[PDB]
Amino acid sequence: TRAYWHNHRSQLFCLATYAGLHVLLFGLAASAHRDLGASVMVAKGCGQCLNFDCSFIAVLMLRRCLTWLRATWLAQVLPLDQNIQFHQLMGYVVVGLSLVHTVAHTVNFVLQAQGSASPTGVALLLLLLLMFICSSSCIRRSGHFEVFYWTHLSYLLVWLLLIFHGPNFWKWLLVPGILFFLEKAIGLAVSRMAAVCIMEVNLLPSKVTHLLIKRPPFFHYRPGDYLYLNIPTIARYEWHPFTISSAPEQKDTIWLHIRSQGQWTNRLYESFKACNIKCYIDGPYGTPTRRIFASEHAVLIGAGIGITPFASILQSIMYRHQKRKHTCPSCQHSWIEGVQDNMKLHKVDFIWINRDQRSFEWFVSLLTKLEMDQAEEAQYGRFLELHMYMTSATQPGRPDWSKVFQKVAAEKKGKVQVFFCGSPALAKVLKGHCEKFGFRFFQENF
Amino acid sequence: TRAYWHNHRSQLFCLATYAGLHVLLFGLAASAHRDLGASVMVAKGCGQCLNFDCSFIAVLMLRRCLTWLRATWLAQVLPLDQNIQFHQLMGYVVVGLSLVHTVAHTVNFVLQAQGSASPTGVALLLLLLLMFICSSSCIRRSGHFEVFYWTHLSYLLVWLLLIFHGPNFWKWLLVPGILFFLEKAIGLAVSRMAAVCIMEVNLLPSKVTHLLIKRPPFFHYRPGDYLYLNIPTIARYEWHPFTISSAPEQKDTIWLHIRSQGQWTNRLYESFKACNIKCYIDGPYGTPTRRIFASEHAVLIGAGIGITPFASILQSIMYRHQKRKHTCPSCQHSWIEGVQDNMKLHKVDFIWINRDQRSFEWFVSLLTKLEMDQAEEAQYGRFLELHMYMTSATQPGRPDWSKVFQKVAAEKKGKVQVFFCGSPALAKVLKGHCEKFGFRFFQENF
Ligand SMILES: Cc1cc2nc3c(=O)[nH]c(=O)nc-3n(C[C@H](O)[C@H](O)[C@H](O)COP(=O)(O)OP(=O)(O)OC[C@H]3O[C@@H](n4cnc5c(N)ncnc54)[C@H](O)[C@@H]3O)c2cc1C
Ligand SMILES: Cc1cc2nc3c(=O)[nH]c(=O)nc-3n(C[C@H](O)[C@H](O)[C@H](O)COP(=O)(O)OP(=O)(O)OC[C@H]3O[C@@H](n4cnc5c(N)ncnc54)[C@H](O)[C@@H]3O)c2cc1C
Ligand SMILES: NC(=O)C1=CN([C@@H]2O[C@H](COP(=O)(O)OP(=O)(O)OC[C@H]3O[C@@H](n4cnc5c(N)ncnc54)[C@H](OP(=O)(O)O)[C@@H]3O)[C@@H](O)[C@H]2O)C=CC1
Ligand SMILES: NC(=O)C1=CN([C@@H]2O[C@H](COP(=O)(O)OP(=O)(O)OC[C@H]3O[C@@H](n4cnc5c(N)ncnc54)[C@H](OP(=O)(O)O)[C@@H]3O)[C@@H](O)[C@H]2O)C=CC1
Ligand code: HEB
Ligand code: HEB
Ligand code: HEB
Ligand code: HEB
Ligand SMILES: CCCCCCCCCCCC
Ligand SMILES: CCCCCCCCCCCC
Ligand SMILES: CCCCCCCCCC
Ligand SMILES: CCCCCCCCCC
Ligand SMILES: [Zn+2]
Repeated sequence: TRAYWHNHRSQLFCLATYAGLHVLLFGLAASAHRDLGASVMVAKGCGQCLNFDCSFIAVLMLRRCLTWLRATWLAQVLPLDQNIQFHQLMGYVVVGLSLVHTVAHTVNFVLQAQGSASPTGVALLLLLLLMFICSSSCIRRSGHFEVFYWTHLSYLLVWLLLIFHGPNFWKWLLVPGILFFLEKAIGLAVSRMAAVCIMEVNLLPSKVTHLLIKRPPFFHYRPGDYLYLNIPTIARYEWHPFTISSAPEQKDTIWLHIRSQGQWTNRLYESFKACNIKCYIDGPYGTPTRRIFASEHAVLIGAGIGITPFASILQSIMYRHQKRKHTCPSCQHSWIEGVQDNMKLHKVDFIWINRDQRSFEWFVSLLTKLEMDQAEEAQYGRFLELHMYMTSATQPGRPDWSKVFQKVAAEKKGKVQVFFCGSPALAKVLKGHCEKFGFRFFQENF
Repeated sequence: TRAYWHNHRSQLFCLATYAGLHVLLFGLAASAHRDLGASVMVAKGCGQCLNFDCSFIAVLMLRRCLTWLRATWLAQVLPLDQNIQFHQLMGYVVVGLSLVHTVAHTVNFVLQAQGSASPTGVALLLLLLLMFICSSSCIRRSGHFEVFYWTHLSYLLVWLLLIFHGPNFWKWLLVPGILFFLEKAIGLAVSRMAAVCIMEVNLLPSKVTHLLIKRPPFFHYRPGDYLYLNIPTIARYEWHPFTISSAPEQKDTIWLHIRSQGQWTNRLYESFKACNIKCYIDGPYGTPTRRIFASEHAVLIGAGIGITPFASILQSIMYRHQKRKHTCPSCQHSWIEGVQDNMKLHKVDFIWINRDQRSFEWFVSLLTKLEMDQAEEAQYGRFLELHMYMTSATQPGRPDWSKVFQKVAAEKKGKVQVFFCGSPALAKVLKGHCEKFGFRFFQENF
């Protein structure tokens, strides 16, 4: 009852700020035009609201500033993965407000009847109706990913008509417009792009495609970083982000596990289900993860489906762990040296809570790989523990965090340092169960 | 004749752009006021010039954007270490222009005689004369580092008076003013600062102080990064940058070799010459240096005095090299393993050209340390070669780059990859002598 409200404590606050700014502008422009009777008042209010929307709807779509903002506490508080579907909501309110604006001014013109404004307004109305119609989900559900882009590129014409349609619109558009164009000028053909080539595409079960793309000769990424994959064979101008699910110590390839959860990522699987093709990835982005390897007995916890970076992190952890098992050639002596300058872990736990393994079968097979690779060493010491709960049937059902944390605190391998990747409700439950045992809780953005 | 002009090909271009913008504004405001006779014309021209200067003189002093700009090709083209002494030049031209402005308007008032403008102008003139007098070099040459800061903080009053003195000045000040205040609001008490404490201060010969400051528990820097040291015992509000001269693999301390080349860095040596005191360093900044360790037979070259980061780079190189000499406990077998995931070098050359070893005696002793540490291994293989030329008397005299590069190309340890740290004249000579041998030349910013 309060956990559901706790997850959306930020989306609700952003929507409340939005509706509050709209009611503020509406009432403000309805007070300053009270003498005009009920038809220019509504129309001028909606005019101010349009001035705001048609201008900031573009500062939402800054996928160059979103990457930098998505690494910080600013991302910890307000959601930035919802920017596409907050932008769609700003588009829907632009359409509704412009409709009531047109209707208000039409009724006003009729009352006055009992060349910039009206003709440029008919032009704006036709353009916004075209963007509305040719920006629905049916345009991209069918394999028309280039009709959407072109017929939705008319926001330039919308802004152009809107400059010499609204007298004071340019003042609004100046800041978000210049920011949008400066970001479009920062990112060009080979700004950060790298024309990589798929070495192979496996089709894992339950509609998830595994892309082994060539690693560009100089590509350095921390474990847990993502990249904006682009495949002109699926969609020419779409750049979708995906977490790299391979440890950086893997020098030959870059893995990407792409789950069929949309209309592009689904088009990928549908096209390869019916390889060396073109791709243009865009850089590694992500939060620094040195807090995990410069730790002791890290307890990684992951809920839901945002645990693709935990695959990369666990693979890197086990790579660095196996990289400190030395064997002498002469006398075959096999010793283990100390924690050395990259990883300081003596133990690692990985607790994965989920509803099921619907799309995460590759994840379970990868964890099985790691557990079996290090399990033949488990007679003297265990380094990676894997708990995988399912909550819908591996120990079925939710954890009992009191018991789990008490067992973690039973054996002492150092200063336990919990890390979390999930919902803020479970984050509250975790910090509550965690401050009792003195574990240094964390929560990663990814 | 053309090398001297080649070094200053960017300072001369910046000064030419500056003088051109001034002559543009002067002539533009002298054309639009041609009817007013010779006294309001000059005064309004100088007014426009002041509007530009008094506004952008502050965008020069953005030591928060300068760190980000100093890592890129944008820093490769235009100089950013001259921002302090370009700012001083903007201050001198502000004073000269305001003097001729005052004189022009005084002669105009006299011609008209044969309450904002004039009184606020007397106030601006007195404030600018105070900043001019109490911002000379004599204020900080004596140990008055706090009189300078306070009596030079009156640029706030100068801007305040200038808003309601010039009608259109606020339009100019809006962008640099908001940028300056946003940068001052980004950096607060503990934004990136770390209240470190000096563990020790050695006084090396020839007026250079070696600060072994405690390494804050979580401080990660690449080899070759700098930090903005601050010592409230020398100067309370001054933040001078210094390159860290210790390899990151040194976990206990952070070294800083501070040469007495000014009035603060000199005050440091003079005060300690006549330890646990307060310091507040500000983060690691610098260009990525992975190109040196992910290389083969890197030929580092350093000219002049900007080779403090080469001390850190060489110490890190030799640390990582000695970190791959394994010895088995049982049979005492001592083997060397392969290039492993951090450093790929099989050889390193370090060619240091300078005029003399005036302040760089610590550097020569450090290179002697490294050469002697690895020289007892030189019977089977040499990893670090050290050439140190002096050009004023170690092989005295300039190198013969044809011979040096031919000797480098004689022995084949991989794909030679020259790196350079020096003047653009020597950079031209190097790229010329380097494209002949197919060495992949580089030039670092630091
Ligand atoms: C850092 C990061 C890493 C991700 N890694 C993966 C991964 O490895 N595998 C995976 O299957 N999914 C991953 N996603 C989520 C998502 O499935 C993909 O990022 C991709 O954007 C989906 O595109 P789509 O066309 O299939 O979605 P659509 O069908 O276009 O839309 C469906 C959903 O995807 C969202 N969406 C649409 N376009 C984008 C976009 N450009 N960026 C982000 N969200 C978008 C919509 O808001 C909606 O919620 C990741 C998301 C982020 C932020
Ligand atoms: C990245 C970097 C690393 C440096 N590392 C070292 C180092 O390890 N040892 C060393 O002796 N010097 C170093 N310097 C140069 C310089 O000596 C110091 O940075 C310091 O700023 C000098 O201050 P000062 O008060 O002695 O100079 P001043 O007496 O105030 O001025 C003399 C000269 O220093 C310049 N200067 C003044 N204040 C600054 C400032 N805040 N930042 C930069 N330049 C300034 C002036 O333009 C002038 O050319 C470095 C410079 C940079 C950019
Ligand atoms: N900034 C934001 O606003 C963010 C929002 N989210 C939220 O993520 C949610 C995703 O849905 P979902 O992933 O189901 O939410 P959860 O993250 O709560 O579900 C994740 C897993 O946690 C399990 N779980 C829930 N409560 C407990 C508990 N008390 N003890 C142990 N395990 C528990 C669930 O099992 P069961 O489902 O069986 O209870 C589920 O398998 C969205 O509602 C979204 O709002 C995600 C990231 C940040
Ligand atoms: N962005 C910019 O504008 C930058 C400017 N600089 C320039 O750095 C200069 C510093 O003075 P300085 O350091 O003396 O200039 P140099 O860097 O040219 O002097 C560095 C060393 O190189 C040696 N040297 C010069 N020419 C040759 C050559 N042809 N072959 C071999 N060795 C050579 C010099 O020896 P000798 O002195 O005995 O000839 C000197 O010891 C300043 O003039 C400044 O303009 C520095 C960085 C960037
Ligand atoms: C984009 C969306 C849109 C649309 C569709 C529209 C449509 C329209 N419209 Fe508009 N508008 C607008 C947006 C718009 N619009 C704006 C923004 C403005 C401004 C406001 C103010 O007031 O400010 C206007 C404004 C306006 C005005 C006022 C004038 C000026 O400029 O000042 C008028 C009259 C109008 C009309 C109109 C009409 C008739 C129409 C239909 C045809 N308009
Ligand atoms: C005028 C204004 C505007 C408007 C109204 C709109 C409206 C809209 N919209 Fe928009 N968009 C925009 C402007 C806009 N828009 C922009 C600017 C962008 C960006 C593009 C790029 O980035 O290039 C977008 C983008 C976008 C996107 C992205 C693409 C991808 O996928 O990646 C999407 C999905 C959208 C949707 C939408 C919708 C649904 C709507 C409703 C109709 N859009
Ligand atoms: C800061 C430096 C400075 C200074 C010192 C000055 C000083 C002066 N001044 Fe000055 N101004 C100025 C800066 C200045 N200034 C400016 C910036 C301006 C504006 C320009 C225009 O025209 O725009 C002026 C402006 C001005 C004017 C015009 C008016 C208006 O506002 O419009 C006048 C009359 C004056 C006067 C004067 C005088 C009498 C003096 C002495 C006492 N002037
Ligand atoms: C009004 C305007 C102005 C003016 C006129 C000036 C003028 C001047 N200036 Fe200044 N500055 C300034 C504004 C200014 N300024 C600023 C804003 C700054 C910054 C500060 C801080 O950062 O805090 C400076 C800063 C500054 C500095 C830095 C400090 C250190 O050391 O670190 C110096 C050195 C200077 C000098 C100068 C001179 C010499 C002059 C001539 C008088 N300058
Ligand atoms: C449908 C709910 C959408 C909620 C959007 C939250 C605010 C996103 C801000 C993104 C800023 C770039
Ligand atoms: C005395 C010569 C000064 C030359 C200044 C060059 C331009 C510096 C630009 C700094 C921009 C932040
Ligand atoms: C300006 C009017 C804003 C209305 C916002 C409504 C949001 C509904 C989210 C479901
Ligand atoms: C606006 C007048 C600018 C004059 C610049 C002079 C620069 C001299 C550098 C030595
Ligand atoms: Zn042995």
